[PDB]
Amino acid sequence: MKFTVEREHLLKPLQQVSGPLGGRPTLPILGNLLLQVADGTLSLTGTDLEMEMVARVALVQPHEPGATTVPARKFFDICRGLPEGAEIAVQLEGERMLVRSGRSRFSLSTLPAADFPNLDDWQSEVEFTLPQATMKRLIEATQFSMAHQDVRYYLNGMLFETEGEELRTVATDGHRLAVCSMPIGQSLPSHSVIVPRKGVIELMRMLDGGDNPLRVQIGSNNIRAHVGDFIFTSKLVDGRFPDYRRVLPKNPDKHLEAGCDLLKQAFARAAILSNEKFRGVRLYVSENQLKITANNPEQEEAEEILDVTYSGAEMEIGFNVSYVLDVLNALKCENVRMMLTDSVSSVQIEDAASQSAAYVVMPMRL
Amino acid sequence: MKFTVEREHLLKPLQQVSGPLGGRPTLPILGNLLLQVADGTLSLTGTDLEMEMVARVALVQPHEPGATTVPARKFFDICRGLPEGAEIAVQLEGERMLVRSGRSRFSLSTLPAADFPNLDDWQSEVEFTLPQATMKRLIEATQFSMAHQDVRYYLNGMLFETEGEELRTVATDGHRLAVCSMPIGQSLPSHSVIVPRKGVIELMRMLDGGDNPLRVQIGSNNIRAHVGDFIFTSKLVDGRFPDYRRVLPKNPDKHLEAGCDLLKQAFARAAILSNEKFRGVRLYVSENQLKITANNPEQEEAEEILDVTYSGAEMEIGFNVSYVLDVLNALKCENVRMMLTDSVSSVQIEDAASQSAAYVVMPMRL
Amino acid sequence: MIRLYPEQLRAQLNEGLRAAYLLLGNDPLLLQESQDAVRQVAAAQGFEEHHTFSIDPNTDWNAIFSLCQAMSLFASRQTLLLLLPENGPNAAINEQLLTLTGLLHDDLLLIVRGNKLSKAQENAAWFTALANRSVQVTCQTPEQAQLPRWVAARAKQLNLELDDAANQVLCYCYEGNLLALAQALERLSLLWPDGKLTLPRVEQAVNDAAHFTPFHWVDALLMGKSKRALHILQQLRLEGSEPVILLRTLQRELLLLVNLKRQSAHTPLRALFDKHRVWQNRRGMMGEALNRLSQTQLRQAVQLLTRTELTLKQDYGQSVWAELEGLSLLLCHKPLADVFIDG
Amino acid sequence: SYQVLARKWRPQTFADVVGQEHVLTALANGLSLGRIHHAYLFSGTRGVGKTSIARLLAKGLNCETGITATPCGVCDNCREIEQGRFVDLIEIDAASRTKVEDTRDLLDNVQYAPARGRFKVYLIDEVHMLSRHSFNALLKTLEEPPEHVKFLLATTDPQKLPVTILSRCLQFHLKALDVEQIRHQLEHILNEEHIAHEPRALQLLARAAEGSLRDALSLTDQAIASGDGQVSTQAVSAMLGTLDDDQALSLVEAMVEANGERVMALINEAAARGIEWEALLVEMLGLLHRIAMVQLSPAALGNDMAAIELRMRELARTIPPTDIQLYYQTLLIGRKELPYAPDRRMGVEMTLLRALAFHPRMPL
Amino acid sequence: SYQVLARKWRPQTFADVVGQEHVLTALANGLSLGRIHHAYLFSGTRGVGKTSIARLLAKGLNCETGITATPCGVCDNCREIEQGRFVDLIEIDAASRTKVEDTRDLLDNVQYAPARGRFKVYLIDEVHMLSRHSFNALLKTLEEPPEHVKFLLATTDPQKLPVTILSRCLQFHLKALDVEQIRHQLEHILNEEHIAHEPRALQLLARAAEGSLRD
Ligand SMILES: Nc1ncnc2c1ncn2[C@@H]1O[C@H](COP(=O)(O)OP(=O)(O)OP(O)(O)=S)[C@@H](O)[C@H]1O
Ligand SMILES: Nc1ncnc2c1ncn2[C@@H]1O[C@H](COP(=O)(O)OP(=O)(O)OP(O)(O)=S)[C@@H](O)[C@H]1O
Ligand SMILES: [Mg+2]
Ligand SMILES: [Mg+2]
Ligand SMILES: [Zn+2]
Ligand SMILES: [Zn+2]
Repeated sequence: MKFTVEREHLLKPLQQVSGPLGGRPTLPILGNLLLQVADGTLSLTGTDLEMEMVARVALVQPHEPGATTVPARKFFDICRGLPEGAEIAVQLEGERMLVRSGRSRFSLSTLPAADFPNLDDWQSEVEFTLPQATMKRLIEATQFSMAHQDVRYYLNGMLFETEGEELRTVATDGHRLAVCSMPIGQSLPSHSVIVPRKGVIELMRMLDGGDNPLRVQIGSNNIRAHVGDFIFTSKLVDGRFPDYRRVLPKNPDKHLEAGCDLLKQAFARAAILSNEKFRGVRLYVSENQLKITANNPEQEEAEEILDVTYSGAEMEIGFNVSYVLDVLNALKCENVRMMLTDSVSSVQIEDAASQSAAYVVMPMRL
Repeated sequence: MKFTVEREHLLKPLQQVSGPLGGRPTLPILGNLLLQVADGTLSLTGTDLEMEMVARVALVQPHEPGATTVPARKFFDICRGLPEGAEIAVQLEGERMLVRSGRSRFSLSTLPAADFPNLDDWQSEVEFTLPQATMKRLIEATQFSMAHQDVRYYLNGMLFETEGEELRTVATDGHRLAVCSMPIGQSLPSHSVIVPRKGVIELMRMLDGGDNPLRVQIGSNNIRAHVGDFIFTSKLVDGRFPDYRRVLPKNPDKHLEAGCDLLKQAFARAAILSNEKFRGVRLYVSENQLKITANNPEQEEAEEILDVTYSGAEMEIGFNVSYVLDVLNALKCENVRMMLTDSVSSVQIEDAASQSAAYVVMPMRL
Repeated sequence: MIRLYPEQLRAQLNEGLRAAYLLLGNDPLLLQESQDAVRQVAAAQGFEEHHTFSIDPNTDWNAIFSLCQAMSLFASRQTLLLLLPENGPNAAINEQLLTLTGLLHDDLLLIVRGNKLSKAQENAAWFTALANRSVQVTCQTPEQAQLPRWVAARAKQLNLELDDAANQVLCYCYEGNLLALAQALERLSLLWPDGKLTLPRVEQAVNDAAHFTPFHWVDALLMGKSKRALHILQQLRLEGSEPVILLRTLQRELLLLVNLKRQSAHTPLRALFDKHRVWQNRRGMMGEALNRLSQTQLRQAVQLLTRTELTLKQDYGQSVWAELEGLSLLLCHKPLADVFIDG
Repeated sequence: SYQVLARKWRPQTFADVVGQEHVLTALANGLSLGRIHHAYLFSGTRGVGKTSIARLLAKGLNCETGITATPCGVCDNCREIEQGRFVDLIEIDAASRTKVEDTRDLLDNVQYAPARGRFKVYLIDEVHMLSRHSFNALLKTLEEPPEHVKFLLATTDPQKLPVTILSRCLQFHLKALDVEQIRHQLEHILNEEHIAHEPRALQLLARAAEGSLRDALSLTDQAIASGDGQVSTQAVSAMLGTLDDDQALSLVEAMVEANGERVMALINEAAARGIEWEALLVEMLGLLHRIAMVQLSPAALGNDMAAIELRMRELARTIPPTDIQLYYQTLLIGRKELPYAPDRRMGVEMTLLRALAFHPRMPL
Repeated sequence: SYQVLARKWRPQTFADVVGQEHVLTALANGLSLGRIHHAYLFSGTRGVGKTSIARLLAKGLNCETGITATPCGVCDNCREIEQGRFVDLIEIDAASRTKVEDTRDLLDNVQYAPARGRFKVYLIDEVHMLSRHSFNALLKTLEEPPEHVKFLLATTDPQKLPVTILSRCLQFHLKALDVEQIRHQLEHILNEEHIAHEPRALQLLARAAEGSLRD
């Protein structure tokens, strides 16, 4: 196997392929990238027995077909350390790979390519192309609500649902829920799948904001994503995701509208002195008035008051400041609408002018 | 105690005072900084029984004399969290402190000011003033060579030697040495002192590139630095430091002038595949050429060929790649004159353009 | 605070479900059965969420407090389980438990497992706070006198027939180990679908006789069965049973025998057994020794036991098996030279 | 090559299993009646077949024909399980993987349904080496196990496991393989291996096995290697003699008959190899004590000393008790005086001489 | 500030020591003939000058004038070693550095050449407190030390050390000082200090010394 390439054309695809790899792999082979030269094409593959990433590069110079496996981090460092605009020539000699760049020579150990695991082929069920912007919006909206480590595994992922001409992303962890939906302009059959945390992370990373459309294929238990010359394949978690519709309040009688920035600043100031162990705050809502209070076992109390658009009866309700701050950070809008019924019922948070994204927060016992 | 102060005028002094304070003071009083309002000034002091930092802020609003101790972290966070342009009014009531400003109120706990430790007075043997830039360059030329946690206590600090019309900074760890010299424009008696690494770091953070000269005073076992409204006091290790002249090779014959930029790039490329345990690499200094070969336990060859200005007989020498890379990074020059006497002897790495700075690197028997 | 036994726990749960349940004792089998029954009843009532934590100095009470305070969108009716330290709660644990009891909700079902609490442990603020709304089930291993009743009940509830000889054999082979006895009963039921467990069947099952029963060797010594005692000692040596355990058991029995022998010169043996609360099944074999070994014996035996115990405490020698065999023959009617007793 | 007997003769069927009837019959009845429990544990001495029986049970559980006590051995599932490539059978070495992080990833796989089997079987070996956090995670998993998973455990130190773990699983204890069964198994193995053998060699190997089949197979392999591809009585006898080194018993016998030359020769032979003189004295004292106990009652001698049973019985029957007592006391005095002797060898020689020809004078 | 007689009167020359004539003669002969070993071990009771002899040997080896059995005592190296601040003389307290990691770190730096002196001397004290792993790690390098390093070992319980370490070094055993020698040394010290004394007091002190001059 012999080929020659440019540093610029190889720096980015190599970084994308080697990004997922890290730590100590289950097997040494999983810690290496598979390089294949064939029909004037260089294919870089990286997998960890749960997901696969494939990148392709065009060759316009003499080359020899072949296949090998090489270390990821060391090869990436060697490629990055060379001067900009240099030419990298890769050759295979015995059980070694020789990399040449001007007067710089490197010899790297290799392993047989036959030992590299390969995922079995599968047939897709629903195929659809959408702009990267919509996927980025959905991910940034619904990522923060996923659970970190729970016995219920299906809550650790994100629920992607195709309904009519709409795509919806839902996340929850048993205490808070985030839902978003966007149109796609094409009719697709009703379907629902669960994506794991690592898959969502990789899908978010691979997006670059470019004009290249993202093509998504969903099958029985696998999902494939095409973006330019990058292909990402992942598996689907098995389970029954809870229905989000029942979570939403049926009839929230009391409504409130508040400035996002001022409310967020007030919440942060209240949380500065709030109990670190609990991070709990107490809200007193009255006619055109919202008061936030916090306290700690050291008898230090923090109080703040602000003016809002409210017309209901006075109420007292406890909350966890972390969830509210996360929701406010997610919603980047001038005004935020909060709908609630009582102190022991879930509160719904939405944008004043946009209803695409909604959040549900369960109040804390206080 | 009662005083109103502008937030902007109080931001930087608070950060400077909180800098030296550590995360774990092990004493409640240590974690709290001393605030004293007197006449028309406010003094903020922070000490950790080894170093002291004092800052002064002018007061224009009416106030009363007083002294107290307040937590550094909470007070700094409260001051920084307030909106820009706000005026902070601080008052003392009983054991509590009111930090009312605008619509926000806080109640910070306070401790007696008498319990705050103080440092005994001392006599200044030497006094001088130098520009901030010269001190910054001197410290940067030799900071990296200071030992981190060597058993020798005296090797954990930097040696400052005022001699004739110049000031010299020396650092070492038993394997590598760094020396820098700069004129001061004023004759001072010969004197040598040792400063701990923490003091050097604090002095570096103190400098900001301002035009105000830095005034340095040195006593029997103490050092004081004054700049603007900031004063810093530190103790001395009070030990012996090996003489640099003896460590410096005597009349080396080889004077290899290498291409600092490409030299360090090749060194890093070799270090990529170098022995991780020892970080050692073989430098084959050939006629107007250098071959940096790195070999790791994986036996991955990292022979890099570069063009240098060597003119003597070819020589192989083993060097720790990390030390060489650090020296090259510190040099920040165009050509590096490695003056070599023999393979087993140390190499004097100097800046070819500037002979004021120098380093000594010991080889290894690979 | 209600107090019950494992048998009445099912009836209490059928009557109703209380806010808190305490499981204190030293019998893992009964505690596990009670926990399983309580969890099954709670799941029937609609408790599909369960949480368990271990109490120790390095405990994250913040997570427990957050779970208690935090609500659930759909998975309500939480269940929490705590495992107390073997030593028992301390002042820090006492105040932590008091705080946890302060933060209690109707949807949270609390279960606690640990050893029996002493008077000082019982007299705690958290313990008194739950007095009006708690039921404690005592779960401890029954003594040998009450063992056959439990064995018969367990066999009956499994739809099995046990003979008196089979019951006695099972009690003798698995005294103090109810888990092993239950496993043996299950294996016997598997072996024989008809469910008829005659004495030969269990005797064949007893052929295993794995280990951990030096009391069998001590009883053989007490009965004067030199052959049986020697055989059991050989089997224990093959099994690698801790010689220190054998030494301690024989030490307890020999001290009791020495006291009885010395104080029986003016009192009947049966009266002394009644005074010491000895078990009639033991009283027999003990009496045989007390009617088989003179005062000269049980003194040379005491000397040998003391020397061996000192040697194992200071030298930890592995030749203790030979000394145990010598002491075994000494405990029998064998004269012995008295030189092997280092006398 | 010829492979290893132990490796090539892993029991592939319940019939091939030697002994352990009380476990095999119970497992077969449970499989036939469908009474299958969530957690199974196996305990016993080394080389008793715990792992083999666990593998056989796993093969039977996930056979294509059905849940039967007699696996077909021809379907794809049986072949994969025998080769160890079965996807739904997860074998874990707890000794190698003890940290909680390693065990958590393996335990998290229970969420996925079986791919090509009725049940997802986990076979954990050396489970007694798991950490406290690993035990806690295992208990959490076993509290509410999925209906479609089974756990099999094998260890030699069940006491190390927490009582909570033990209480939630059914435990089977394996016994020894006796002697006749081991001899029959070795005879069958050698007949199938086309390796010449003799009955006496097989009997000696079975006697040296001491209830362990793995030890018996190792000794058979040693005999084959030393016998140059053939098993013979002379080869096995020489192999055992290389592991006997019965200088202590020979010294005792020579001393009892008052043969100084034999005693000196045996002392020189013992000194040829590295031996501890105090250990030799302790062994002689133990042998004398055992002889005295046997004289007191014939039942003192057990199966642990079956190798030298005849010699011990002859010594007990022949020597009067008084001579044994005198020799034991002399050896006790010698052991007491050994530390301050000029040399350990000199002390042992002096004590043996005193026992041979001298009699102490007791007070009064 | 004030220093006790034991610290003040530490010998600084081979002629200032008491007894141990055989050890001094052997060391002098070895230095004169040029036959210098790479591993020296000193054994004996307490307070017999093992550390003092090791320090004297270290001074002699690294003296500026040359390898001589009579150090000048005036050059920079001699003064630095006497004052206990010599760079190339590394003193290890095995009683507090028993960790194998410390030994490995020390061995990793042997390849570097000495800074000033012609040899890099390691003086390990109370070596009997080192762990088995430390001894095993030492074994290999002690068998093949570079040409520019030396090892000096001082021990009071040589029995604990393994035979492998013992066979890799030249052993010197120090004889306990006699009562007459202790009395003479005490009399000489008192005469040098100009302190009145009586023969019976010196005899009693020597008898109570029990072979230890430090006592
Ligand atoms: N019951 C048995 N029947 C036939 N061969 C057996 C039996 N037990 C052991 N063997 C032989 O011994 C070998 C090893 O048996 P194992 O099952 O690994 O021993 P073990 O009981 O698992 O010991 P552990 O648990 O690893 S300490 C097998 O490959 C057989 O050759
Ligand atoms: N041979 C000696 N000649 C002269 N003074 C000696 C001698 N031995 C001991 N001393 C005195 O006793 C002090 C202690 O001697 P050391 O050098 O410590 O002997 P030591 O054998 O190293 O003791 P240890 O092993 O460290 S407890 C010295 O400073 C002297 O004052
Ligand atoms: Mg096994
Ligand atoms: Mg000493
Ligand atoms: Zn099958
Ligand atoms: Zn000198």
